[PDB]
Order: sequence, then structure tokens, then C-alpha cells
Amino acid sequence: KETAAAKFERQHMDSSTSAASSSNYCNQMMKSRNLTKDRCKPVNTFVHESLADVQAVCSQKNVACKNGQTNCYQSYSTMSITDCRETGSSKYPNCAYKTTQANKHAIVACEGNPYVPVHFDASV
Ligand SMILES: [Cl-]
Ligand SMILES: [Cl-]
Repeated sequence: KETAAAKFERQHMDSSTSAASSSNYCNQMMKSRNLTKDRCKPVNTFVHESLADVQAVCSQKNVACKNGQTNCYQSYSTMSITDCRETGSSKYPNCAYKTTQANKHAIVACEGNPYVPVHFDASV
């Protein structure tokens, strides 16, 4: 079993790099974080900030989530973010992703005590 907090860290946290290096970034990252083990994760986002900074977003701007839940938070400043999406020629187990790097505000859902990110809603 894996806690929600831990799953968010695995799926969305990447403080090792300051941004998406190349176009293959999303390919090897979706792999190293085990997001291609049993299925190709269609869409996934990586935040290139310190965990501390991402966790802090749980105390930033409270916004609604796409699903309507009122526990989403948007970061006051922009963050280095990498979006990963399957390309047209992506088929399990040969997943292929388009890596798109940018700096936008991250929006996550927080819950529990300690109150930390447990899901990544979107990035604006
Ligand atoms: Cl995501
Ligand atoms: Cl600060």
C-alpha cells in the first residue's frame, strides 16, 4: 500500500532538476517513477521545486478543483513545471510522451494532518 501523500511525491515531485532537460525527459521519468508499470499513464505533471515549497502551496490560495472539491490550492508564484502526455504513437508497454516545459502556477489538492499535497489538479 501507498499513502496519498507518498503517491503524490512519487508522481509529481522532481527537485533533482530545475526543469525538463530534453524531449525524452517525460519518457524516462514516467518510467523511473513507475507510471508505466501496468499501464501508460495518459497524463502526468512534474513540479521542479523543493518539496518544502510544494507542500507550502497547501497554505497558499484556496481554489476549487476541476471536480468541484474545495480543497485545491494554487501557488502564489509560478513554478518550474513539466507536463507529460502520451503521443499519438503511444501504446503499452511502449509508452511515448511529449515533454512540454513551462513556468506556471501549480494547483494541488491537500488533505490530512500534516496537511500536504495528495493530488495534482492542474497548472495555470
Ligand atoms: Cl498530473
Ligand atoms: Cl518564502
